[PDB]
Amino acid sequence: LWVTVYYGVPVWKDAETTLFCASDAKAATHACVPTDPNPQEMVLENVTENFNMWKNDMVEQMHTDVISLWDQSLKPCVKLTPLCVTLECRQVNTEEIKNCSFNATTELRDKKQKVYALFYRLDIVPLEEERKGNSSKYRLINCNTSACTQACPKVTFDPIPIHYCAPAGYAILKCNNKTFNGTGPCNNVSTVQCTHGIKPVVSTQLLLNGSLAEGEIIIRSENLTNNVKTIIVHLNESVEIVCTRPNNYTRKSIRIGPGQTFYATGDIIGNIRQAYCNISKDDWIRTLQRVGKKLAEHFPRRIINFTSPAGGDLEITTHSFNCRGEFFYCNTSSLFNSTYNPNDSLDITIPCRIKQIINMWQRVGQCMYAPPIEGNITCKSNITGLLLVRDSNETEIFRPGGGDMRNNWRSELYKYKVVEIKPLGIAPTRCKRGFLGAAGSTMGAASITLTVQARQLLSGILGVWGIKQLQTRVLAIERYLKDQQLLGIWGCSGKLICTTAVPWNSSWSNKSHDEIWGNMTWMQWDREIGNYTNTIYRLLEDSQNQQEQNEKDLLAC
Amino acid sequence: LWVTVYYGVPVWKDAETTLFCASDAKAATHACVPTDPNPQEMVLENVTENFNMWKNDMVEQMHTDVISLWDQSLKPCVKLTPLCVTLECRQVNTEEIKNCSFNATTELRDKKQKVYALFYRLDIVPLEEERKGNSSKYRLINCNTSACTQACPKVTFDPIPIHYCAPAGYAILKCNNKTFNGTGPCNNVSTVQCTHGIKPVVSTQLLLNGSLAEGEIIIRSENLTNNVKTIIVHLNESVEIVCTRPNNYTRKSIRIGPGQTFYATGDIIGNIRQAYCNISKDDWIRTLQRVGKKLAEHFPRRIINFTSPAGGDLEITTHSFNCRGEFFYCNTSSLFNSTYNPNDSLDITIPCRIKQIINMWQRVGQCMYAPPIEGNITCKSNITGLLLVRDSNETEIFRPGGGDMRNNWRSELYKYKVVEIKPLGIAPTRCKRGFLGAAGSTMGAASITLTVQARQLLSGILGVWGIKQLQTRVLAIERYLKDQQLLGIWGCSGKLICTTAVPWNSSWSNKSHDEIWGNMTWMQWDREIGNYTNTIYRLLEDSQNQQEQNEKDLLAC
Ligand SMILES: *[C@@H]1O[C@H](CO)[C@@H](O[C@@H]2O[C@H](CO)[C@@H](O[C@@H]3O[C@H](CO[C@H]4O[C@H](CO)[C@@H](O)[C@H](O)[C@@H]4O)[C@@H](O)[C@H](O[C@H]4O[C@H](CO)[C@@H](O)[C@H](O)[C@@H]4O)[C@@H]3O)[C@H](O)[C@H]2NC(C)=O)[C@H](O)[C@H]1NC(C)=O
Ligand SMILES: *[C@@H]1O[C@H](CO)[C@@H](O[C@@H]2O[C@H](CO)[C@@H](O[C@@H]3O[C@H](CO[C@H]4O[C@H](CO)[C@@H](O)[C@H](O)[C@@H]4O)[C@@H](O)[C@H](O[C@H]4O[C@H](CO)[C@@H](O)[C@H](O)[C@@H]4O)[C@@H]3O)[C@H](O)[C@H]2NC(C)=O)[C@H](O)[C@H]1NC(C)=O
Ligand SMILES: *[C@@H]1O[C@H](CO)[C@@H](O[C@@H]2O[C@H](CO)[C@@H](O[C@@H]3O[C@H](CO)[C@@H](O)[C@H](O)[C@@H]3O)[C@H](O)[C@H]2NC(C)=O)[C@H](O)[C@H]1NC(C)=O
Ligand SMILES: *[C@@H]1O[C@H](CO)[C@@H](O[C@@H]2O[C@H](CO)[C@@H](O[C@@H]3O[C@H](CO)[C@@H](O)[C@H](O)[C@@H]3O)[C@H](O)[C@H]2NC(C)=O)[C@H](O)[C@H]1NC(C)=O
Ligand SMILES: *[C@@H]1O[C@H](CO)[C@@H](O[C@@H]2O[C@H](CO)[C@@H](O)[C@H](O)[C@H]2NC(C)=O)[C@H](O)[C@H]1NC(C)=O
Ligand SMILES: *[C@@H]1O[C@H](CO)[C@@H](O[C@@H]2O[C@H](CO)[C@@H](O)[C@H](O)[C@H]2NC(C)=O)[C@H](O)[C@H]1NC(C)=O
Ligand SMILES: *[C@@H]1O[C@H](CO)[C@@H](O[C@@H]2O[C@H](CO)[C@@H](O)[C@H](O)[C@H]2NC(C)=O)[C@H](O)[C@H]1NC(C)=O
Ligand SMILES: *[C@@H]1O[C@H](CO)[C@@H](O[C@@H]2O[C@H](CO)[C@@H](O)[C@H](O)[C@H]2NC(C)=O)[C@H](O)[C@H]1NC(C)=O
Ligand SMILES: *[C@@H]1O[C@H](CO)[C@@H](O[C@@H]2O[C@H](CO)[C@@H](O)[C@H](O)[C@H]2NC(C)=O)[C@H](O)[C@H]1NC(C)=O
Ligand SMILES: *[C@@H]1O[C@H](CO)[C@@H](O[C@@H]2O[C@H](CO)[C@@H](O)[C@H](O)[C@H]2NC(C)=O)[C@H](O)[C@H]1NC(C)=O
Ligand SMILES: *[C@@H]1O[C@H](CO)[C@@H](O[C@@H]2O[C@H](CO)[C@@H](O)[C@H](O)[C@H]2NC(C)=O)[C@H](O)[C@H]1NC(C)=O
Ligand SMILES: *[C@@H]1O[C@H](CO)[C@@H](O[C@@H]2O[C@H](CO)[C@@H](O)[C@H](O)[C@H]2NC(C)=O)[C@H](O)[C@H]1NC(C)=O
Ligand SMILES: *[C@@H]1O[C@H](CO)[C@@H](O[C@@H]2O[C@H](CO)[C@@H](O)[C@H](O)[C@H]2NC(C)=O)[C@H](O)[C@H]1NC(C)=O
Ligand SMILES: *[C@@H]1O[C@H](CO)[C@@H](O[C@@H]2O[C@H](CO)[C@@H](O)[C@H](O)[C@H]2NC(C)=O)[C@H](O)[C@H]1NC(C)=O
Ligand SMILES: *[C@@H]1O[C@H](CO)[C@@H](O[C@@H]2O[C@H](CO)[C@@H](O)[C@H](O)[C@H]2NC(C)=O)[C@H](O)[C@H]1NC(C)=O
Ligand SMILES: *[C@@H]1O[C@H](CO)[C@@H](O)[C@H](O)[C@H]1NC(C)=O
Ligand SMILES: *[C@@H]1O[C@H](CO)[C@@H](O)[C@H](O)[C@H]1NC(C)=O
Ligand SMILES: *[C@@H]1O[C@H](CO)[C@@H](O)[C@H](O)[C@H]1NC(C)=O
Ligand SMILES: *[C@@H]1O[C@H](CO)[C@@H](O)[C@H](O)[C@H]1NC(C)=O
Ligand SMILES: *[C@@H]1O[C@H](CO)[C@@H](O)[C@H](O)[C@H]1NC(C)=O
Ligand SMILES: *[C@@H]1O[C@H](CO)[C@@H](O)[C@H](O)[C@H]1NC(C)=O
Ligand SMILES: *[C@@H]1O[C@H](CO)[C@@H](O)[C@H](O)[C@H]1NC(C)=O
Ligand SMILES: *[C@@H]1O[C@H](CO)[C@@H](O)[C@H](O)[C@H]1NC(C)=O
Ligand SMILES: *[C@@H]1O[C@H](CO)[C@@H](O)[C@H](O)[C@H]1NC(C)=O
Repeated sequence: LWVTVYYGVPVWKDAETTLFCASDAKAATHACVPTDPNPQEMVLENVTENFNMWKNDMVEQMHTDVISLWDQSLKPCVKLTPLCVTLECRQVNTEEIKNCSFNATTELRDKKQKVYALFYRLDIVPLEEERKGNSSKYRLINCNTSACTQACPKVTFDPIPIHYCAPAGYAILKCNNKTFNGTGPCNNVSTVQCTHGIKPVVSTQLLLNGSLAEGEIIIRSENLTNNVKTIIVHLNESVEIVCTRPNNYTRKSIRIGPGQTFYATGDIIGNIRQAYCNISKDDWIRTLQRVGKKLAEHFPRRIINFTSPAGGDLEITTHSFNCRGEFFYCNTSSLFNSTYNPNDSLDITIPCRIKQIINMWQRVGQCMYAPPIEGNITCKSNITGLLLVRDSNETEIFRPGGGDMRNNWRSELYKYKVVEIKPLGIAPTRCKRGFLGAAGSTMGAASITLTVQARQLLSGILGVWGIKQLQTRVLAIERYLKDQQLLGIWGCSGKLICTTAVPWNSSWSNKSHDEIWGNMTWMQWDREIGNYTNTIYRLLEDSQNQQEQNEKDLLAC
Repeated sequence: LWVTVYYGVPVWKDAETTLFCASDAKAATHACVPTDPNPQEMVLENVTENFNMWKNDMVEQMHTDVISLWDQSLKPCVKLTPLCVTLECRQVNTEEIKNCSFNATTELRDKKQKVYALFYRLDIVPLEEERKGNSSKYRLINCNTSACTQACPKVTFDPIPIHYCAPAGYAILKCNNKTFNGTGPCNNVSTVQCTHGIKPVVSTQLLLNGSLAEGEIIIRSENLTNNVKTIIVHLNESVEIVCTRPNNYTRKSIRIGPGQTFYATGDIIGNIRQAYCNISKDDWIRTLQRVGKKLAEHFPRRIINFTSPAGGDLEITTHSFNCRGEFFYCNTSSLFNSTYNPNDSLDITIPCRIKQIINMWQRVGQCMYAPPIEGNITCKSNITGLLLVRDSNETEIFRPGGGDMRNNWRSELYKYKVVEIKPLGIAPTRCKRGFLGAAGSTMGAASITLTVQARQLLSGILGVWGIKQLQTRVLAIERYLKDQQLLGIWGCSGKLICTTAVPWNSSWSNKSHDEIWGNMTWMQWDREIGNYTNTIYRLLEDSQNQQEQNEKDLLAC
């Protein structure tokens, strides 16, 4: 037999690459392309692939892009250096809100003004002074760390969905195997150009506004026997939650410099009220009993205890939640107060704390200040999942947890993998001299299909964001040219099928013509002879396509 | 008949693209290429094209580039934050100049010094104090808005001409139709690689140092019956204007911080004099009577009144003018003080105001401070055009106007349009299987010419400015490769003329062989069969160049 060169071979390799950031065509948006994701999903019949949501670079890539766009939005905003002064505070007489006085900087640098603003106790750090009941002195939290930046008017906290799209030459494989646990084989896969839109919703403990499971509740973890891993629970039903801050604050504007202002909380309209969340009781209870049972399947002969918060540090103990730019730290200890034993009105009130100083993304010194928001601050959302951490007592104790934002994205991106298409390949023949739809079928069947299908590959012919696009285009060109070049030197113009003068080595494969062509798919073949790739290429370029020209044409002198 | 593929077809599409910024080869200059514009203008005989100066992206592109380079020049300069202090001012006893005292910051931050500087009243804002005749207190204008930046020594105010040059694959079409009014057809066009140099001269009301009209005075507007549009008047003769500031100021240098100084006005040498402009009276009068008549042609049976300034706000009421970095706001109400009635020494003195705080480009907060300039501040220039705004009384009342800098560039760029060359095309033949100079002629004539001319297309084979160049090169490569690729798959190597096996459809065109080849130009043809482009390409790539290989070569097994 003889080596035949094929172009358009439906095989791929796992590969990492920068994906395009696509936005909403109807539209932190200037960086992304507002196009149609065109989710022309194709199912690959009879194809099984290995997915691993814990090693998915799309998650890491998203983490970086979410942070980067978020940071750009604060770039032109005011650094509140003038507020890192002694604050004289008194109790508001209109127990978490204090009335503080400052000597602020005026438009003129040689003048100061005495101004006041209201603050939440959580954002204020006492100096070496005690509560006297009338007055005491304070520092703003983080004045010993960073010049915290005020969010600008029109900074958007709208979790506008992001779509990731493959560069030409790459494809995104989606796992449709309902109940797939995030690792191992998926026996139902399909390919897309783009992912569904993912809303970069930021939270801890309770995952909000995501995609619900198609089947039953699925519990996923990198390692279920590792008590240091986060367990992601995907609900198949949403639970209604609505949060509100019913205390009518007024926004004041204080000049703190030559062309800049600070937005201060003040003039509380009459009543003092605690912020809270409204959670349906029957749905919460049903949800945990159902989660309990699924956990029991993973942890049999154990009592399940969804009974404890983290321990007391607000940053990790409460539910980090955003509402229209407002920041809530809600106490969920009343939700996670139950057990499960497999063989044994009507709402829930969650009190919430409000804080204006935000250590976003767990970074230190990258501080944002949230200005007060006037009006009806109420947000209604869907709990779609849980982040649980498993803790001797023949009991599996669980606590809600989080803070690693990657888990909020693994929870959506677990369905996707990125691979690189590798159109060249070889196989023996007896003759001497929608792209991946032909996958899961034998090489023979594909070779017929590819006489047409191979041409679908021809469809592939802001600061750092400008660079990401340039690298993407340059790489696409580079790979294209390398393949064109190899085909050129091998004498394979008319590349879909190219017979050559290189003989087949039984040492590469000793399978018969029909054993190979009718009992293997192209990927199986690629693996079986994969380490002879360089050998074959040398035989084709250094010998046969040189000898076949020199011994025929130079003789024509 | 049969479809024949042609390469080098002289057709084009209107297209937007980033143009190269070219500079003066003899030379805000580091960003542009100091090359030879090589204005090898070619006239296209018998070609009519549609131009629209009001929709010209070159104007918008220039606006951005002028601003961007101007801003880079101030990037390393000192922000005068130390001067936003209370100013104690007294009348200068050497009525617009005040003597002001400051407590300036010394090299050491713990010391202040009492210093003084002179200021123009226009740059000073009173505090809550009255004139007493001896002293009062002030703020510098814009200390409530922005930390105005001092122009550095060696910031250049030299309106160095810019040339725009087309990327390979693009051409710039120039309209040579004298009296063309900016819209509609131009019956005399030519192509260039580069535009003439355009000096980015900034002014309002009177356009200075531009290109004079070849013929008579031309009046252009997006809409002459719209009283909200600016009317651009292009003179065919220049009017001499010279402006001067004869008051001998001395430059003082005040340290205002650790490594930075402020340049202060002071020590007036003896005399106080008002700045002014010198305008020839006979030329001004002749110019307006001539403009009046041309306006009467557009607005017949009306009295024309060139009689009024904007109304009193210095920023829009006066003539914004620059002289060696100095900023003048001259009162032109004495120029625009006349009428016209179609059937009915020796100079003009224009008093001028001088201002050091500049809100360049109508932006707010992007403030520049102009340091005092010592010596003979006199500039002689050419008025080359007017920006007029038309205001019931059977009179057309005109006022000088401006502030939208784009109009200062539309006035030069009205002659140019950018188009993209599209070298591939098809036409029927009877056979089955300087680039645009051949334009305006029939396809037949061009097809002979193109056997040579098509090869001229082969000649096409700093921060953001680095990106503009990279995008330009990458795109040129991308387009090149796409065309090479299509020709490859269609079997059209030797691309200038390529017969194919695809039959001609009478449904695309039912014109005869000679009706098509001898009575149409290539652009006319491209329009007539333009929507069949994808149809033809599919027939060529999916069918004929696949079938023609498989049915001939695979049989050779
Ligand atoms: C899970 O998903 C839900 C649903 O999207 C989120 O809840 C929504 O959150 C958005 C904010 O991100 C809320 O939008 C705000 O609504 C205010 C009320 O709108 C009134 O007027 C509209 C007019 O058509 C009516 O339809 C509506 O019923 C009300 O009558 C607006 O005033 C807000 O405007 C602000 O932003 C715009 C943006 O351009 C500015 O121009 C405005 O000046 C102003 O700043 C804003 O539109 C939305 O109402 C919420 N819906 C619900 C049901 O709560 C959840 O928050 C999300 N979960 C999480 C955790 O985010
Ligand atoms: C319309 O077009 C006219 C013509 O170009 C412009 O008027 C000219 O504007 C430029 C400034 O942009 C003026 O240039 C300045 O001239 C000063 C006088 O030069 C003397 O020495 C030269 C030596 O050969 C003699 O030729 C000349 O007659 C004088 O004897 C210079 O001192 C200035 O130098 C400054 O810039 C250089 C740049 O490197 C620095 O090195 C110097 O230290 C210094 O900073 C400068 O050269 C020019 O004189 C003007 N000509 C006239 C006739 O006015 C108009 O301004 C323009 N219209 C508008 C609106 O801009
Ligand atoms: C989400 O996942 C949960 C968990 O699998 C699904 O719960 C299942 O709900 C059905 C009823 O709709 C339960 O069937 C009935 O349960 C009662 C309980 O006493 C029993 O008496 C009946 O004979 C019958 O079994 C089913 O058991 C229950 N599964 C579990 C494990 O509890 C839920 O339906 C899913 N929701 C969606 C939208 O798919
Ligand atoms: C710039 O455009 C103006 C406007 O078209 C041109 O003005 C024209 O100038 C010529 C003289 O050079 C005028 O011709 C003579 O005018 C006198 C006026 O009383 C008349 O008596 C003569 O019989 C003769 O017509 C011509 O009329 C005038 N046009 C208009 C509309 O007034 C000017 O010449 C142009 N300049 C250049 C450099 O081309
Ligand atoms: C926060 O404190 C300020 C002052 O520390 C309170 O404002 C004053 O209220 C008194 C009441 O008669 C007025 O007479 C003063 O003119 C107010 N202004 C100032 C600057 O003293 C303010 O009401 C307190 N805020 C709340 C919400 O209680
Ligand atoms: C996800 O499901 C896979 C498949 O059942 C689990 O992996 C198997 O774990 C058993 C445990 O002894 C092994 O014997 C199998 O060989 C494993 N198969 C594969 C393909 O890995 C995997 O552990 C599950 N993951 C989670 C988080 O539950
Ligand atoms: C394998 O995955 C494919 C894709 O999700 C499933 O196909 C869907 O089946 C539902 C059933 O009614 C259809 O409504 C969808 O339109 C189908 N999607 C597509 C893209 O065709 C398929 O059923 C899955 N097979 C199994 C066994 O789960
Ligand atoms: C989950 O991880 C834990 C450790 O992080 C694995 O259990 C331990 O693995 C080490 C590896 O050498 C052994 O020495 C320990 O004895 C193991 N612990 C126990 C209790 O046996 C655990 O096997 C991992 N689980 C899965 C499903 O991979
Ligand atoms: C959810 O919100 C509703 C109102 O929006 C709260 O309803 C109030 O509950 C108190 C409790 O005694 C009643 O006295 C009020 O009359 C109720 N309001 C109305 C309009 O009837 C409800 O309590 C909230 N739930 C939670 C969990 O806090
Ligand atoms: C601007 O004011 C300064 C002072 O306010 C004047 O300078 C002073 O002139 C008197 C005249 O005898 C001197 O004795 C002082 O030594 C000068 N310097 C200072 C710092 O007081 C200055 O002349 C005024 N400028 C103009 C142009 O009149
Ligand atoms: C620069 O600082 C000096 C500080 O001594 C200012 O002068 C004092 O201003 C206060 C204002 O009430 C007066 O009571 C003092 O009598 C002044 N002292 C002297 C010696 O004059 C001075 O005015 C500041 N400069 C400016 C321009 O404000
Ligand atoms: C520029 O000249 C063109 C050509 O004469 C003017 O456009 C014509 O306006 C008349 C007005 O009724 C129309 O009937 C013609 O059909 C128009 N022709 C074209 C080609 O547009 C155009 O209005 C003039 N523009 C200005 C600013 O005067
Ligand atoms: C059409 O435009 C061309 C280009 O401007 C004109 O050609 C110019 O004619 C003058 C007349 O003496 C020559 O001096 C120039 O050298 C010619 N330029 C070029 C590039 O050849 C042509 O005359 C115009 N035709 C009309 C009717 O206006
Ligand atoms: C210039 O623009 C004006 C409006 O900006 C045009 O005149 C008006 O066009 C609207 C369009 O529906 C009509 O409803 C008005 O009745 C028109 N006004 C008058 C007085 O008729 C005007 O036609 C435009 N001129 C040109 C030359 O395009
Ligand atoms: C243009 O500049 C010249 C000088 O450069 C000015 O001429 C002076 O005009 C006044 C007016 O009475 C005469 O007294 C002077 O004698 C003139 N100077 C000379 C040297 O003779 C002329 O006025 C300026 N024109 C304008 C419009 O201001
Ligand atoms: C459930 O079965 C397990 C089996 O080991 C047993 O230990 C546990 O006590 C049982 N629970 C009940 C409620 O019977
Ligand atoms: C705050 O009080 C004002 C008083 O008139 C009222 O109009 C406004 O609706 C209140 N806002 C909220 C959020 O209750
Ligand atoms: C806020 O919106 C909810 C939505 O129904 C409404 O019931 C509540 O009264 C609103 N509060 C204010 C202050 O308008
Ligand atoms: C197969 O590989 C062996 C390795 O030494 C080589 O000697 C032999 O000639 C090869 N045969 C073919 C068909 O290339
Ligand atoms: C390529 O090398 C790997 C190394 O483990 C081996 O497992 C695989 O079978 C080799 N393939 C071929 C074609 O020799
Ligand atoms: C010029 O002709 C117009 C025509 O309507 C007329 O109204 C106007 O009064 C005339 N002007 C003179 C000076 O005769
Ligand atoms: C300013 O006065 C000095 C005094 O000698 C003189 O030399 C200089 O030329 C004058 N400058 C101007 C612009 O008049
Ligand atoms: C012309 O187009 C029609 C459209 O249906 C098609 O049926 C016919 O075969 C075409 N003819 C040629 C020459 O391609
Ligand atoms: C292409 O579509 C446009 C749509 O208006 C039509 O006017 C034009 O004639 C069409 N050209 C062809 C070749 O059908």
